[PDB]
Amino acid sequence: ILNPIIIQRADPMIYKHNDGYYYFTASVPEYDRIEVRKAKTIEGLRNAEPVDVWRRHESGEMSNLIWAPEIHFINGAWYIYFAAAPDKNIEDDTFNHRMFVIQNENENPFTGNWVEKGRIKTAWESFSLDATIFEHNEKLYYVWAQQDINIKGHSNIYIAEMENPWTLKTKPVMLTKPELEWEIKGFWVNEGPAVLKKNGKIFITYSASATDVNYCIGMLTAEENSNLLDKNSWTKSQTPVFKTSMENHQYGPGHNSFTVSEDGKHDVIVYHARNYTEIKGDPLYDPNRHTRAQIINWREDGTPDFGVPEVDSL
Ligand SMILES: [Mg+2]
Ligand SMILES: [Mg+2]
Ligand SMILES: [Mg+2]
Ligand code: NA
Repeated sequence: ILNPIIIQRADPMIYKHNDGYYYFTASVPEYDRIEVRKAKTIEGLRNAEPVDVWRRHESGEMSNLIWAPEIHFINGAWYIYFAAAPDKNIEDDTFNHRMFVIQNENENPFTGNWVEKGRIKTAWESFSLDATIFEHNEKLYYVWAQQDINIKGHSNIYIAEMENPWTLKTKPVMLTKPELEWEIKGFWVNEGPAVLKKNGKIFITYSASATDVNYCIGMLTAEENSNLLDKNSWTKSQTPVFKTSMENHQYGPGHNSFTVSEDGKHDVIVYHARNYTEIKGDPLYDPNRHTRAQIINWREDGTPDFGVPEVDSL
């Protein structure tokens, strides 16, 4: 794969649909809308024309800092899960994002049939973002980042089971909080969860530390038939599974997703990183996190080896 695939797109999410095609969304640098594009191949996404399917509200809950959309197809309909804030105030050390979802029941997600389901409520109200979804044994799970005032830092990773694609039916179960030295650089953060199933296991990668050079990816692992809503089922990687490569000039890799290659043979990690280190301004407004993709290697023991972020090809 020739990297980067797409410049100036953060929190990249590629979904390979059953029409053959890959659909991509991401955080745009203006944080003001949800862009989607389609192509037959991963590298085809570079040149695919993006379409804004949804734009921030003028005021109120979905009006600011539109972050990290993911496009999913569940039970015959499209869902895009995203976060948004009512303003840019900082309260309890963080922005005040909540989580939303828009649904499109039409086969073609570019049609103008996106319905706001509203706010996906959890057991308490605080900074919440970066939701993703997975299915196991006909149950649907929601995995997301949220702050708890009684747990140190900006956000922890939670899982819950869902009643439907916009509604939880359990309390949040905390799986990781920021605490290891590589999770607490800049800010104490666990965010950007992504789920990969392979080898009788479920892997939840997540990103940690601030969104500069220190950003990196950790991982939780569970046996697929364990009790997924018990923290003790999940083993937390002691060191990052993916991090800055000083040698390759790729800095702060993170907020990954997972897809598969065109022939279906390989798993692919899709992530953002910068190719310079001295940002010299507020990182939130530096637009140069670029979207990148690499093949995942599998070890003898069934665990994934993500390697290192590869050098730019262009
Ligand atoms: Mg599917
Ligand atoms: Mg506080
Ligand atoms: Mg995500
Ligand atoms: Na906050």
